[PDB]
Formats: sequence, C-alpha cells, structure tokens
Amino acid sequence: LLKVNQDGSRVLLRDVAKIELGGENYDIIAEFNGQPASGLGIKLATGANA
Amino acid sequence: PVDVITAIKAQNAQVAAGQLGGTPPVKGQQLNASIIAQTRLTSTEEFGKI
Repeated sequence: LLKVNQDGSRVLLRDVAKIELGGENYDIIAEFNGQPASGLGIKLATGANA
Repeated sequence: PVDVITAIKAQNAQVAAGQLGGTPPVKGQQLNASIIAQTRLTSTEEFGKI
C-alpha cells in the first residue's frame, strides 16, 4: 500500500509499477550454440595448483 | 553553521545519474550513452556561488 486516497480507493504497488521475478541485472546474456545458456567463468587464484 | 553544512553537502556532490538505453533496453533501441548529473565542486569560486 503506497498511499490511501480520499475516495476509498487503495493505491497498491501492483498498480503503480509492474512487478516480476527478474534479473538483478540485464547486462550479460549467454547463448550456447544459439540455445540460451547461463555460465560459470572460473579464474585461477594466485599460486594455487591448476 | 548547520545550514552551511547542509548547503554544501547539497549543492556539491556527484550523483547516481543512470543511463539512456539502460538494460534491458526496448526492442530495437539503438542509442546508448551515459547520464551526467550534479558534479562535485572545482573552484574556490563555485563555493562562493553557493
């Protein structure tokens, strides 16, 4: 509930904005042979054995 | 003094501007460039002009 109006109407968040389970960030998008994929990129620690 | 403090904090800062063509952009969007807003002070001058 964001603000209650005079006229009994409630102003919900649902109304004021669209709401979705979504990406924390939409910069990086990954595709494996065109098929959509998400990935893990491992960089080696300083000195440890590969 | 407290007002002087506030004033300075206020008129002198960098601020989280954002981005034109942010992520995710809309289908076909074709211009992508950064926003620059309030920039921190440079002169002895700009501080008088507060």
